[PDB]
Amino acid sequence: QVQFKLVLVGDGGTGKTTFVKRHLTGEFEKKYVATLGVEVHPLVFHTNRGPIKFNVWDTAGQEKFGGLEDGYYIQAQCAIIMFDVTSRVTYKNVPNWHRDLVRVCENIPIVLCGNKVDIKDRKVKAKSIVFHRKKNLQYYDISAKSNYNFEKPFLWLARKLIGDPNLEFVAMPALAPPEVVMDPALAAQYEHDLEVAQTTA
Ligand SMILES: Nc1nc2c(ncn2[C@@H]2O[C@H](COP(=O)(O)OP(=O)(O)O)[C@@H](O)[C@H]2O)c(=O)[nH]1
Ligand SMILES: [Mg+2]
Repeated sequence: QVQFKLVLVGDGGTGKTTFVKRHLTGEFEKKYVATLGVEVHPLVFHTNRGPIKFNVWDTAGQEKFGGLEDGYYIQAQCAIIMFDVTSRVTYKNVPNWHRDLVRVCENIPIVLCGNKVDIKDRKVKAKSIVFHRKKNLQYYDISAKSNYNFEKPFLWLARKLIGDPNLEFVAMPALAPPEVVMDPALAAQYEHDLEVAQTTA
């Protein structure tokens, strides 16, 4: 099978568990591995070139108590580092998560996601999101509770791993129905503001 270990990391409380859980089959088929303090969710996605399975590793909360063991990171073939757009500290801690990860796994494709963009009161705006630039990471705004941009990180990663820049998803996996509305106007403003921030580089 055409699988990839994906490591999902970032501060406690940023929405990691909530985000992996959108993918309903992935949630139903998860596998808990107590030796490592993890739930591995098999998130299958279907591309114009067939299926790709991301085995997403979700913590059991130990990130609140400290850093993650070598256990968690080894063999990762990709990753998502998450922060909370309503907390500057969580963004401020991004560099530390990236450093812990690349320590074990040097040349991985990584996406950075700013979560909870459904919240009107946004603290970490596009202009302040610079970490990913010099590190060659993709960035996406995300709202786990509304599925907003759910696919984006996975689609960019599938492209890097398969080596097809044109890959697309032919159908979406069944997702948990949006629990909160993502205001369409905020989405439009934010996507552009990222594009405006990128041209100051
Ligand atoms: N509105 C909103 N709240 C969110 C979102 N993602 C997470 N939260 C809230 O953030 C808290 C932490 O979420 P959790 O998924 O357990 O995160 P984790 O500790 O990083 O794995 C809970 O109150 C979530 O419901 C999001 O997309 N929108
Ligand atoms: Mg969690």
